[PDB]
Amino acid sequence: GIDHTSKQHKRSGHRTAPKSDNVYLKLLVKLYTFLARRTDAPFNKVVLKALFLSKINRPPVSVSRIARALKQEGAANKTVVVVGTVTDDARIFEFPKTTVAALRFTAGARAKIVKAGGECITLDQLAVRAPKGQNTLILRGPRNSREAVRHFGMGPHKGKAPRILSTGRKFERARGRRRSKGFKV
Amino acid sequence: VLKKNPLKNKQVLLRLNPYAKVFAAEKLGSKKAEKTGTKPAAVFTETLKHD
Amino acid sequence: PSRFTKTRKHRGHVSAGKGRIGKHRKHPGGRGMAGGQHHHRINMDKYHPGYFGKVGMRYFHKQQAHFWKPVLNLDKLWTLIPEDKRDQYLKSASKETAPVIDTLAAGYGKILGKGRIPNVPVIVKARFVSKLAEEKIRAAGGVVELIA
Amino acid sequence: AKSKNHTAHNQTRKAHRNGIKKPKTYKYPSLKGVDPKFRRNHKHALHGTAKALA
Amino acid sequence: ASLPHPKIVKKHTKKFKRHHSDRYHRVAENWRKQKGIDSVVRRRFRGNISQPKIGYGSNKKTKFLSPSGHKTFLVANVKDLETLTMHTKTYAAEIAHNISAKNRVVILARAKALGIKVTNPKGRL
Amino acid sequence: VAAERAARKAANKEKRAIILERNAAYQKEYETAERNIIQAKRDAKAAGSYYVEAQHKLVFVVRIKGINKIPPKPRKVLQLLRLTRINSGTFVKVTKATLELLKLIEPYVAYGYPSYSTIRQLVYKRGFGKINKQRVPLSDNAIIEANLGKYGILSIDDLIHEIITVGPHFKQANNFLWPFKLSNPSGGWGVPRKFKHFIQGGSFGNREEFINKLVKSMN
Amino acid sequence: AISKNLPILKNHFRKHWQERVKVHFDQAGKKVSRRNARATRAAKIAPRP
Amino acid sequence: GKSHGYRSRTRYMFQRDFRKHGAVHLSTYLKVYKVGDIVDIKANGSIQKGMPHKFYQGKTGVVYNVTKSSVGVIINKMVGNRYLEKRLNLRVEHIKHSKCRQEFLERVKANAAKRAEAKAQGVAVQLKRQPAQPRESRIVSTEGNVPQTLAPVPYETF
RNA sequence: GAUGCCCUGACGAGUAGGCAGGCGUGGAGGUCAGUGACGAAGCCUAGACCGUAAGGUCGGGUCGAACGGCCUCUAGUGCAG
RNA sequence: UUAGUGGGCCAUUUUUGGUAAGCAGAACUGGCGAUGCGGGAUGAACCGAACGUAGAGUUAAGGUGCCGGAAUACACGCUCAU
RNA sequence: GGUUAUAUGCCGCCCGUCUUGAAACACGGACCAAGGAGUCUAACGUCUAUGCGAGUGUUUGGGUGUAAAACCCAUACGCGU
Ligand SMILES: [K+]
Ligand SMILES: [K+]
Ligand SMILES: [K+]
Ligand SMILES: [K+]
Ligand SMILES: [K+]
Ligand SMILES: [K+]
Ligand SMILES: [K+]
Ligand SMILES: [K+]
Ligand SMILES: [K+]
Ligand SMILES: [K+]
Ligand SMILES: [K+]
Ligand SMILES: [K+]
Ligand SMILES: [K+]
Ligand SMILES: [K+]
Ligand SMILES: [Mg+2]
Ligand SMILES: [Mg+2]
Ligand SMILES: [Mg+2]
Ligand SMILES: [Mg+2]
Ligand SMILES: [Mg+2]
Ligand SMILES: [Mg+2]
Ligand SMILES: [Mg+2]
Ligand SMILES: [Mg+2]
Ligand SMILES: [Mg+2]
Ligand SMILES: [Mg+2]
Ligand SMILES: [Mg+2]
Ligand SMILES: [Mg+2]
Ligand SMILES: [Mg+2]
Ligand SMILES: [Mg+2]
Ligand SMILES: [Mg+2]
Ligand SMILES: [Mg+2]
Ligand SMILES: [Mg+2]
Ligand SMILES: [Mg+2]
Ligand SMILES: [Mg+2]
Ligand SMILES: [Mg+2]
Ligand SMILES: [Mg+2]
Ligand SMILES: [Mg+2]
Ligand SMILES: [Mg+2]
Ligand SMILES: [Mg+2]
Ligand SMILES: [Mg+2]
Ligand SMILES: [Mg+2]
Ligand SMILES: [Mg+2]
Ligand SMILES: [Mg+2]
Ligand SMILES: [Mg+2]
Ligand SMILES: [Mg+2]
Ligand SMILES: [Mg+2]
Ligand SMILES: [Mg+2]
Ligand SMILES: [Mg+2]
Ligand SMILES: [Mg+2]
Ligand SMILES: [Mg+2]
Repeated sequence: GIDHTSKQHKRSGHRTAPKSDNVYLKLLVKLYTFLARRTDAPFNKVVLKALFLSKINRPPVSVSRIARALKQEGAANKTVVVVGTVTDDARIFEFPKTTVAALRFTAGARAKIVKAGGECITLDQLAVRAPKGQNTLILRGPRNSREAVRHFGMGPHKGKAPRILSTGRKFERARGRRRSKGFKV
Repeated sequence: VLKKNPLKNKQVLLRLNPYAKVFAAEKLGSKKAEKTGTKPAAVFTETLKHD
Repeated sequence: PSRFTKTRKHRGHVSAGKGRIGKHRKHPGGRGMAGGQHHHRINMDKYHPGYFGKVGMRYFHKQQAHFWKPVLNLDKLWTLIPEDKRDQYLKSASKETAPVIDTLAAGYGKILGKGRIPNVPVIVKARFVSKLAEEKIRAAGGVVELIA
Repeated sequence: AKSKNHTAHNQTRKAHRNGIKKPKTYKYPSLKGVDPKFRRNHKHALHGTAKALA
Repeated sequence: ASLPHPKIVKKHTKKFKRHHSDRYHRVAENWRKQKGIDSVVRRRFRGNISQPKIGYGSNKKTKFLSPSGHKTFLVANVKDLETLTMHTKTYAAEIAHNISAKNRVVILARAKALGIKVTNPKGRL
Repeated sequence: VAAERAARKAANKEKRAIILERNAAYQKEYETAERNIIQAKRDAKAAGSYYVEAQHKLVFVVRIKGINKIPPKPRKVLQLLRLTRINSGTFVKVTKATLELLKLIEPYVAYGYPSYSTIRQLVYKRGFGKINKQRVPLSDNAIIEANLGKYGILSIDDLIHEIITVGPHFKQANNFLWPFKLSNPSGGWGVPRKFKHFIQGGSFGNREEFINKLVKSMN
Repeated sequence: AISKNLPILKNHFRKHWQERVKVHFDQAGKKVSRRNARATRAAKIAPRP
Repeated sequence: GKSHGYRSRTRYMFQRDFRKHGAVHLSTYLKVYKVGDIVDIKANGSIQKGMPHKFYQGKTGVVYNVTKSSVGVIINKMVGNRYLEKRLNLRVEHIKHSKCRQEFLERVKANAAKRAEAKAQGVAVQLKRQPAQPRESRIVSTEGNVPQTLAPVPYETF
């Protein structure tokens, strides 16, 4: 016998591979597993872990978010890398030049980047240009902006959204939501 | 692949501890202490034997 | 498909995953929303506050078309010019040949003011406008023409 | 028929499985319950310090 | 004529027979685990049948080898043989139960030419 | 590639020379300390005084009870001393902070004051390092130098020196040793019933210098 | 029958609803018929639109 | 039936000390609390206003708010398997500065001196406290102190 | 065969229950130009082999017209009560 | 995010009702329930000790006349019971 | 050496079930075959995969067809912005 301080046979609880059966994503993972092992660059370890993430943990990155990032001081000529999809945003007018590396470009995003003189590249083309992540800038989309997150942690006084199909005057605005009808929240 | 005990395997003893060759040669496990002629005080003995 | 369900993995385990003690009986707790003010009060108060009781005034025979007024922010707005013609109009910022943007034709009923437009005059036809949307269009040298 | 009424037997064991977590501290706690007169001024003070490091 | 292997150890030769397959005709011998609340087999009281468990697994070096040292490979025709042309030390061919007597003579002749061991050469003879 | 073997053989030779001189020094240090305690006891006797020896600085602790039916407080203390299995043992630096721990776990442990002989035999026979969360046998001086080199400690005999003198890097040396895994004692425990105090003719609690006979039979 | 944090639902199946389920398996058939009837009508009425 | 009012079970807890009834001495009112100060809560039963609930008796916390007559204190209360933060509004008669902190600060100061003194003098100083150590060796003389022999005594009745 | 190969260390009780990897059955798409009246399927067999096991395979007897392996799809898919 | 559960019971110590109970009711811990294994002849809970499959060694608790593996061991006394 | 039957030593209560507690003087079970119990649907929550992305959804319908398939599509409408 052994007085176990921890739980035995506990899996790490991190993905160690994409759950996806996309062949081409599996090739990207074969590449970045190689570079992460054989270089010392922190970048490659990060990009490798990002290729494992589920769709909800790879939120899209608009081109306005890329544009905002290149306004950072000393950042205008960095390769922006998005381990995921770059979407268009018609809320910006002037987009800078720049090279963006990503898994996917929407048709509109690829148009807007190219029209400004830029270049959209795959993550394997990034590997050859920047094997040690040289001169890159990793961007992540916003995670906590999903509709589902509005509803997490629902409870008295917590200020979260109820799970509700129909909204209006008659749907969950009475006893419990105002002092005049029993009490508020 | 196989833990050898220094305390049995003489080769492994020497690997871990180069002084073991010296220690054995000079027989430091059986060192004679130098004779001294110290005697306890009366008081020490008188209390030792006291009823 | 049936071959991936846990029904298949419970084959041989007596209770089908429902317990020896408690069991899978018919409707312990009552059917549907039974008991919302009695034995299900805690759930209802925690996750559906506001569920019981009335607020506000009735409206008999409400027709939703009366309330049709879809909103467009200025943020967008230039989206309503087609992408071919957009780039020329932005570089040729002219009080003499400003683009007309019929926001009703596009299927909108009110221009709201979120965000920033280019400093390029535009004629905006709309049913309604916010106060700030109008200020921003005029500050770019535009006008709001009201229509019906 | 009659049953057991109450016991805390087994409750500390249950409590210690996922441990008794100390409540987690931040630089900058909420100014919540702090005197409103103080808070109202403090806004005005912080405003001026921004307009000064500029 | 096999690849040299370690002495093949079987940790448990005895078949795992279902509890009470000896007592009732209705209960077949095919292993089933007792799930019952009071079962002496489930609970592992001294004196009762042992249950299959992963500790009895065979050494990976010798798992699947027959006593000859070859792994068996079911063959139905000459083209199925001849997958084993270059693997004679590893694999032995077993002719499938449904091959006709006339087609067994063909498969066996070709087996001899290629030096493939056949595990069941006396079948249908 | 001869010069790679040459330079490695050179540097190795140099490392063994250093180990040789240190081990010779420790030998002297131990013997002088031993004889100075003996002469101090004689000199006091001669003067009609009593030499009161320094209080012990190091205990060795063995867990003597299994892992069922231990109350929460001693169960936590036992985990803090890395004693999570019957017959596992560790060294403990004595202080008020550690003495009050040993009080709490007295019914579950045997402990006392280890000699150099006992420490030498434990580390040579049953010494394993904690390297990268793994239990690795101390089969070469290189293994020790790689992990304790930053604190001096280049060899198994330096590691022993740090333990027995309760050196300034005791903590780090002592934590590096994986808890010793002893057998049951080879001629038994010497008593019909273990689970009473040594003083009452059981096995548990502080048995001072008699820990050495016990542990030598367990190792 | 209330539990967890789920939407309140409004599934109206408290009548004998299985007596009146209409599955539109004839979708493809009704399209062929409608087309034949356009063709037949076109012939009867020709050359009119 | 059972009874669990706000002051249930306080009979002894809120009693005044013996011969220490009556008016609160003035030093209680001249103490100055500042946000971040660590205070110990101990209800004065003579001041019924601003009084802590009996659970907080003997608990220490941090001042988070200062008002006319009172301070806000934060306490961590264990509820179930976790600690919730509680915010109490106590009149100052029920509070006192914790001397735990007062005597820690004296050590921070003393350490600063020692460290400065060590650099200028140009050596190296130990600033961690140590647990009480095993005694070192020592010679005890018997000069005017010859050991006196004791024996166990027989049983007597009284 | 990179879902591969390999090195190192630790660990292994379990009802209710959870999840995982597998075995088996009727039928469907694909494939093996698969097996078969020179004997398919079924059944019997203190004969043999493989698998921790679900199970798989082979020989012998009986028999007479169909049936299997693998990659997938699908369910009226596994019994001691 | 979701399962099961929401009849408990026992031992040491603290403890209430009761003449008491293998009774009723609380406190802290350890257990049984959910658990085999060595010991207590036997036994849910006691003692020891918690369990992948094997080999060797050593032990725990309990034992060593015979049943029964192991001294009809050694030592000082006490005890003869119709 | 395997298997099998037997002998010998030691060990081994009857499963399933409800239960704090079953070998129970608790319940079901004489035996065997075959059948025999978490399904489908409407609307949903979390999570995951996939497509496209400020959009998205061809299948009400129309066009076409090797004809319930496959292929193509306007206007709306839904959800989202
Ligand atoms: K183990
Ligand atoms: K379940
Ligand atoms: K009742
Ligand atoms: K009750
Ligand atoms: K087929
Ligand atoms: K629950
Ligand atoms: K519940
Ligand atoms: K037990
Ligand atoms: K027993
Ligand atoms: K023991
Ligand atoms: K007998
Ligand atoms: K035999
Ligand atoms: K029952
Ligand atoms: K009955
Ligand atoms: Mg189960
Ligand atoms: Mg049931
Ligand atoms: Mg239920
Ligand atoms: Mg109850
Ligand atoms: Mg009551
Ligand atoms: Mg077998
Ligand atoms: Mg049971
Ligand atoms: Mg012996
Ligand atoms: Mg004993
Ligand atoms: Mg009362
Ligand atoms: Mg009042
Ligand atoms: Mg297990
Ligand atoms: Mg069917
Ligand atoms: Mg046949
Ligand atoms: Mg038979
Ligand atoms: Mg026929
Ligand atoms: Mg069925
Ligand atoms: Mg049956
Ligand atoms: Mg059953
Ligand atoms: Mg439930
Ligand atoms: Mg209840
Ligand atoms: Mg119940
Ligand atoms: Mg009772
Ligand atoms: Mg139960
Ligand atoms: Mg007895
Ligand atoms: Mg005997
Ligand atoms: Mg034999
Ligand atoms: Mg028996
Ligand atoms: Mg009963
Ligand atoms: Mg039973
Ligand atoms: Mg009975
Ligand atoms: Mg009944
Ligand atoms: Mg009956
Ligand atoms: Mg019947
Ligand atoms: Mg059947």
